[PDB]
This record gives sequence, C-alpha cells and structure tokens, in this order.
Amino acid sequence: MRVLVTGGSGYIGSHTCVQLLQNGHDVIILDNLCNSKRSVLPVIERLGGKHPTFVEGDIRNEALMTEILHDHAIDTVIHFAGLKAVGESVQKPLEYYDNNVNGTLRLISAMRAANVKNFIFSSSATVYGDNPKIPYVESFPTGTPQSPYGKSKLMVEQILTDLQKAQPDWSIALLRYFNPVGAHPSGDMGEDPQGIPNNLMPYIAQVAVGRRDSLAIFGNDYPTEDGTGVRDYIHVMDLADGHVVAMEKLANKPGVHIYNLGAGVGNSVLDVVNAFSKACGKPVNYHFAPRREGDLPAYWADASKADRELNWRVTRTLDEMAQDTWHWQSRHPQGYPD
Amino acid sequence: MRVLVTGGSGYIGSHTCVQLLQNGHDVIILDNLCNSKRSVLPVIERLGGKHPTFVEGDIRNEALMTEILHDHAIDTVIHFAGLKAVGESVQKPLEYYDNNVNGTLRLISAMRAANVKNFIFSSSATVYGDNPKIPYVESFPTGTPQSPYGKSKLMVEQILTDLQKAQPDWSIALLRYFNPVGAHPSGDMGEDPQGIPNNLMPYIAQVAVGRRDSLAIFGNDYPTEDGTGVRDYIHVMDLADGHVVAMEKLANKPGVHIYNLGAGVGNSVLDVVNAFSKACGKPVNYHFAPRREGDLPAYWADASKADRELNWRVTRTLDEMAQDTWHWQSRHPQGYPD
Ligand SMILES: NC(=O)c1ccc[n+]([C@@H]2O[C@H](COP(=O)([O-])OP(=O)(O)OC[C@H]3O[C@@H](n4cnc5c(N)ncnc54)[C@H](O)[C@@H]3O)[C@@H](O)[C@H]2O)c1
Ligand SMILES: NC(=O)c1ccc[n+]([C@@H]2O[C@H](COP(=O)([O-])OP(=O)(O)OC[C@H]3O[C@@H](n4cnc5c(N)ncnc54)[C@H](O)[C@@H]3O)[C@@H](O)[C@H]2O)c1
Ligand SMILES: CC(=O)N[C@H]1[C@@H](OP(=O)(O)OP(=O)(O)OC[C@H]2O[C@@H](n3ccc(=O)[nH]c3=O)[C@H](O)[C@@H]2O)O[C@H](CO)[C@@H](O)[C@@H]1O
Ligand SMILES: CC(=O)N[C@H]1[C@@H](OP(=O)(O)OP(=O)(O)OC[C@H]2O[C@@H](n3ccc(=O)[nH]c3=O)[C@H](O)[C@@H]2O)O[C@H](CO)[C@@H](O)[C@@H]1O
Ligand code: NA
Ligand code: NA
Ligand code: NA
Ligand code: NA
Repeated sequence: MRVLVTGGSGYIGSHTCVQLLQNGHDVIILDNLCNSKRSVLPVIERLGGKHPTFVEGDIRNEALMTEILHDHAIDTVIHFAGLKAVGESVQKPLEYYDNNVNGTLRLISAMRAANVKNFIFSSSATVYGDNPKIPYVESFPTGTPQSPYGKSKLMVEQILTDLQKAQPDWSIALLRYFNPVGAHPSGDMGEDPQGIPNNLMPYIAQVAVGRRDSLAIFGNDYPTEDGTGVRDYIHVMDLADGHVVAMEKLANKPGVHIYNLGAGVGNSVLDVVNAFSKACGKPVNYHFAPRREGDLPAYWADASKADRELNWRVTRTLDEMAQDTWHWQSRHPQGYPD
Repeated sequence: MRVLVTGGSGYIGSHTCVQLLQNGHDVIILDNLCNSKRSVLPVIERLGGKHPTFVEGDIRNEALMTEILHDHAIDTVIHFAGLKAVGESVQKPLEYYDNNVNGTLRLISAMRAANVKNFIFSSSATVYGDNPKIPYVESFPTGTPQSPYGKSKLMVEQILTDLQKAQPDWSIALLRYFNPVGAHPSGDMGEDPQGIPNNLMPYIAQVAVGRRDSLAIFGNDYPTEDGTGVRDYIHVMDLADGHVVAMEKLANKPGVHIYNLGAGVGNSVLDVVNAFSKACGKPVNYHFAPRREGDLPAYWADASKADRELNWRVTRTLDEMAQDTWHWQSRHPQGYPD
C-alpha cells in the first residue's frame, strides 16, 4: 500500500518506515524536522532496502496535507507527528495542543477532503490516566490524564472517535503504548534525544556513556517488589512491527480499533538499570530521590487483544532493549549527523 | 475597559454588548456572521446607547486576532464565538472541534502574542456530563460530555486551565450555563434561529406563531413531579449581566474563575410550555414522544458561588423569559432583516 507516514523521521517512525519498506509498501514521509534530522533518511532507505519519498512540512498545514494525499494517491496514514515531552507540555501547553490536537485535526480534515479513510493513530497509554485496575485493558474507560501532553492525546482519540461515528466508512486504529526503547539491530538507528533525555533508558545510557553523572531514582518506597516504580517498556522494533500489522490488517475495515501495544508485563526502575549495566559492561551510577510529580507505583498494559486480534505480540526482551540501545549509542555517540 | 467581544452579534453576545456599552465600556465585536446578521449591529448601538466597533472575521484567523488586539489596545476578551448545535455536532464533529477547540486556541495564541491576559470564556454546563450529584456545583469534577459539542467545551476549559497554570498572570473565567432564553425588554433583540430551533423556548414560540404544528415532548415518564424533563433556564439578560460583572470584577485577578450562571432551580417541559401559553395568550400545541437521545430526568446548576463571590444572581422570571420571547417574536416575526 501507499502510506503517508507523518513524523516518519522521528524515533518510532523511522523504525516503522524501515519495516514498511521491507514489506514493500510505498512510503511517503512527512516531517517538520523539529525533532529529527535529514541524516536519518538515507539510513532509512538503506536498512529499508527501498526509497522512501520525503516531504519537509507540517501537519498543521492542511493545504499541504491535502496536496500530498492526492499527489501520492495515499491509501492509509500512520500518524506519529507531534510533541511528546511531558514536562515540556506543562510549561508550554499551547504548543502541545496546537501541535497534537489542531495538528491531527488539520491532518484528518485534509484526509477527508482527499477522500482518505484509513488511519493509524500513534496513541498513548497515558489516556487511561487514573482510571485503573491494572493492567489496563482496552475495555477500561479512559481516565483523566495529568499533563497537557496526556490530555492532548485523549482529546485526539475522542475527536477521531466522533469523526468515525459521523463517517462510518473510516478505519481508525488507536494504538496505545507506554515506553518505546531500543534501537534497530543494525545499531545505525536509535533514539536521539537532543537535550536532557525524557525516558529512563536514554537517560541511563547517557549516564553510562559518561554524559551524565548519576541517575536519580524517584521513590524507593513504592509498594513494589523492589520499591521502585514499575513500568511497561516495549522494544521500538516490536512497536514498529505492531504498526505495520495494524496498518495491513485494518485497512478498509471500518470502525475504531483500539489496541494496547506492550509486552504485557512491567519492570521496575532497578530492573532496567541492572539490564543496562549488564549491556554496557559496567555499573550504571544512580542514587535515590523522593517520589516524583505525576508518577504512580506500578502500571502496564494488557496486550491480549492485539495477540488475539492481530496475532501480534512482542518478541524482544528487556535485555535486548538495553543491548540495542547500547549498541546504537556505542556506534553513533554523536547521534545523527548534522 | 476595552473589550473584544468575539461572537458579539450572536444571541447572547448581542445582549452582552448592549449591557457593556451601557456600562460605558469600549466594545469591539468580532464575528464571522455564520449565525448572525449585520442588521443586529445598529440595534446594538441604539439600545446600548453607544457605538460598538464591528469586525467581520474569524477566531481561527490568528493573525487577524492579533491585529485586532493591538489595534484596539484590548484589556479583556469575552469569547462567545463558536458553534453550539448539539445534534449538528454529532453529524459534523470536525467543524465543531475546529471552530471551538482550534478557534479558541487560535484566539488565545493571539492574546498571548498581543499580551492580553484577561479572558471570559462562555462555557457550558454540559461539561458536568454524567458527573453528578445535582444540582451541579463548581467543586464537582466534570464528567464526560456525550456530543462532540459538549466535549469541545470541556476540552477548551482544560486548555485554558493549563494555559493559566503556565502563565499564572492570566485571569480566566469559565462561565458555565445551561439554557439561555428570553430577549431584550425592548422586543427589538432576541434569539433568531435559522432553521429548526434547537432550544425549547424558540421551538415553542414557533409552534405558537403557527410556524410549527405541535411540540414533541420527549418522555412523560421521568421521575419528576410532572413526568417531563426538568431543566435550568436562564433569562439571556441575566446572563448578559453575569458576563459584565464577571468581566469587571475579575480583570487582573489571576487564576481560573469557575462560575455556574443559572437561576439555581429547574423547570419541567410542561412548566415552560404553560408559561408560554400564558405569554402568547393561547394554548401551545404539543404531544408526547418517547424519551430522547442524550437526555436525563432532571438537572440544574447551583449558582451560590457567583452570588457570594460576584454578588450576582438572576432577577428575571420564567414568565418574563416567555413574555420577552413572545414580545420579540411578535414585533419581528421575520427576525433580523437581511
Ligand atoms: N517516545 C515516546 O515515549 C512516546 C510514547 C507514547 C506516544 N508516543 C507518540 O509517538 C509519536 C512520536 O513519537 P516519537 O517517540 O517517535 O517522537 P519523535 O519526536 O522522535 O518523532 C516525532 C516526529 O514528528 C515530527 N513532528 C513534530 N511536530 C510535527 C508537526 N507539526 N509536523 C510534522 N512533523 C512534526 C518531529 O520532527 C519528529 O521527527 C507521537 O504521536 C507521540 O505522542 C511516543
Ligand atoms: N445558546 C445556547 O443554548 C448555549 C448554551 C451554552 C453555551 N453557549 C455558548 O455561547 C456561545 C454562543 O452562544 P449563542 O447562543 O449566542 O450562539 P450564536 O450562534 O447566536 O452566537 C455565536 C456567534 O458566533 C459567531 N461565530 C461562530 N463561529 C465563529 C468563528 N469561527 N469566528 C467568529 N464568529 C464565529 C456566529 O456568527 C454568531 O454570531 C458559544 O460559546 C456557545 O457554546 C450557548
Ligand atoms: C516522565 C515521562 O517521560 N512520562 C512519559 C512516560 O511515563 P513513564 O513513567 O512510564 O516513563 P519514564 O521513562 O519517564 O520513567 C519510568 C520510570 O523510571 C523513573 N525515572 C525516569 C526517568 C529518570 O530520569 N528517572 C527515574 O527514576 C520514573 O519514576 C518511572 O517510575 O509515559 C508516556 C508513554 O505513553 C510518555 O509519552 C511520557 O512522556
Ligand atoms: C438538546 C439540546 O439542544 N442540547 C442543549 C441543552 O440541553 P437541554 O436538554 O438542557 O435543553 P433543550 O432545549 O434541548 O430541552 C429542554 C428540555 O425540553 C425537551 N425538549 C426540547 C426541545 C424540543 O423540541 N422538545 C423537548 O421535549 C428535552 O427533553 C429537555 O428535557 O444544553 C446546552 C446548554 O449548556 C446547549 O448548548 C445544548 O445545545
Ligand atoms: Na450521522
Ligand atoms: Na547529535
Ligand atoms: Na511553569
Ligand atoms: Na429572518
């Protein structure tokens, strides 16, 4: 199929594009380069074993979206474009709402005009908010997320849902996931945070490489087996894979298809650290701090539905996530070249 | 003060503008005329006893907003502009999200750029959704509204709230209300629905004037005193007044100020009908139908907080709401002239 991949040069999108191309689809990448570099492109093509057309531009530009859609005769859209830094969302809520809420709205408005009706939304499990019972199941009502980031994601899920109700011929997947980690096995693609890394893994990696001194561990008194927070980490390759299957299998199948993408288990902060020490051949430095801001003791997603329905499940381990991360870090210490 | 009144030529805004001008503020009206006519303008000026500057344009046009803001040195913005037809929201969700969510976002983005930090949001009590205990109190968490209309309102409330958190010097009022009815006492301004009227009152009025045959009453078996739905109706003049006080009193007072605007009591469908029969001098025709779509038995707002805090409370009766409505209908059967 002809797939427009918004945010394709980013972390998860870049990995998703390689997999798309490997499956032989025709890939059109749309990215504004606000959080990714052109230098990834060629790696994409190479590992993908095929050429992905690249378009520099913004989802908020509805006109341009429509153009692209028509110009390329798109069948489906996988939408990764957006902003995803939680604390930054609290400081700059407007930007988050503009990029995510209006950004997606502009994007689907254009699809409508261009008559594109297949969509894969890269959601977030933050949507469950404090509406648990854990692990989270797609049948659980969402709760109220705490940052503007979380809220923007649920808002978009809601909009898409209503849209689908009004235009029942649309196929929309809401892919909810938690913590994407790792990197392509080649070691030539991986997560390239620009500043202080958001996620645990990269933060750890930077400590490990000497860029950081010690990992602050927030709260060593949670009601967990080791006292640290328990989260759900998913290898970015498994995630990429989820995206492709979801895209291939749901195209032209009307409805709102909600699926948690995860390993179906949680790992504590120490488990991740220890996995990483083992990966990089040396003890990661860390210390304990008091319980953080918007953090809970433990949560992870129930991924039974995608297994049953898409026949998808993760295949990589936490140890590989660590290794693959160390591998990329170690091969391209400076990340993507300018 | 210098107030930009978005959606000022509409129903509630037009009444609010008259009151503003009477208080002697400098009024700038911004409206796209999608649901109002220029013909209201002169009536505004007249009843207002002053000249309101009019700008034809859209809230979604951020550039234009910023321009206006600067050009007029605005102190505060009262925001009524948007779409508000519930069933239409289900059919055309995108338009509702664009106009309301993106429309407000564009508007406040512009304020930011123009350094305007006083805002009065014309909210809706639909935000409480099914998160009751009734009557609703500002201290009650909101629930999940059922139409895209309701959801768009809560989304906007959320955005503003986060914005205020990030930019603490902003003063933002979230004015929640239910059913605005009635018309200016002059009989020269009132609600002018274009097609099949949304609200009970006008629908009734049209039946009364002969434009409609019979009022369908949805559900005569609710757990209410008379078996029909109990709602909260508020004379548009009292609402206008609420808006002015809120605007005068909260300017430069940082925070998110939430206030229910209502009479603090409910009236059933039959109570409204009977009030109207009495107003128009003849029995309104109606029949019963089965319980409607997104309708509950009874709800109204608790308006204690605005009384205590703004020293505001309604002063008009249901009977006046009916009379004032009949008065306008009767003086301008064709509504606003083209
Ligand atoms: N990485 C995570 O921890 C996390 C977890 C949940 C959800 N997600 C979601 O996945 C998507 C991106 O995730 P990621 O980790 O690959 O981030 P990323 O920043 O690496 O990828 C996002 C890409 O989108 C681009 N982009 C941002 N705003 C844009 C706009 N308006 N127009 C065009 N391109 C724009 C950026 O330049 C970047 O290449 C978002 O939908 C995000 O909410 C990621
Ligand atoms: N009337 C009600 O029953 C109801 C109850 C709750 C909330 N409200 C709110 O009050 C506001 C309007 O209420 P109303 O009853 O006066 O409706 P109305 O349609 O009479 O007034 C809205 C005005 O906004 C204008 N408008 C719409 N989209 C615009 C845009 N993008 N740019 C500029 N102008 C635009 C219309 O032309 C119209 O004059 C909205 O915020 C609505 O959600 C009304
Ligand atoms: C804080 C954060 O980024 N929130 C993200 C994440 O939360 P999430 O908490 O799941 O992920 P994090 O990477 O932020 O932290 C994982 C765990 O490690 C801890 N930790 C993390 C970093 C660090 O430097 N030190 C430390 O102790 C936290 O207590 C937590 O218990 O879920 C979403 C997935 O849909 C992301 O899009 C959010 O952007
Ligand atoms: C249906 C509807 O417009 N929803 C509106 C309203 O709901 P709300 O139900 O409060 O107001 P309505 O005018 O729609 O109806 C009031 C009552 O009369 C009944 N009724 C109404 C019309 C009619 O033709 N026949 C009839 O029986 C309904 O059962 C209800 O019990 O609250 C919001 C106020 O914040 C508005 O912005 C919503 O747009
Ligand atoms: Na429909
Ligand atoms: Na770099
Ligand atoms: Na801040
Ligand atoms: Na008319």
